[PDB]
Amino acid sequence: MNIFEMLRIDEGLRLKIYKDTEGYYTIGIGHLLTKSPSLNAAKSELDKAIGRNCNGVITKDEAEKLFNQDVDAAVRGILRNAKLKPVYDSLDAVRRCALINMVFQMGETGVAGFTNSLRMLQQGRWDEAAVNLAKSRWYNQTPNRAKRVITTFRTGTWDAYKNL
Repeated sequence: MNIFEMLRIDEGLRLKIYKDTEGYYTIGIGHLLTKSPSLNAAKSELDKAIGRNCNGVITKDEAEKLFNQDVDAAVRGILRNAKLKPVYDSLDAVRRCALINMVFQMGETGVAGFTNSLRMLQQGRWDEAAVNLAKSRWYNQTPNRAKRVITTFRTGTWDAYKNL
């Protein structure tokens, strides 16, 4: 299992604009297009992002290309971030994927706000951190996915996804 497979499980693949659980316009593998209500604003962002007139629809290849970009950008964002970098550096390879997953979903800034959990992860206090991470809107709003990520941080294995 790797970061791409992990996120492909959590986000799914959709080739037509769709709304995410928060109600935002998304396409492909969890690629947020805009927080704006306008489907039109969404279609424009899409064409801008693909470099073609997509008319709200894209090919598998295009979705995978966006995915590669988003993952790369998530990783680089963590590495550039003063709060995130030290945590990342302190984790094993599986747990690193779990932090990338959170960043992909909620952005650098949002994850950077998990001050207390970050601190626990850095100190390698797995169980404590799992319990703190669950006390979030994040967990309450998308509990199945959050549980998967949380279990990854707790155990350091891919058990949560080995099911899936």
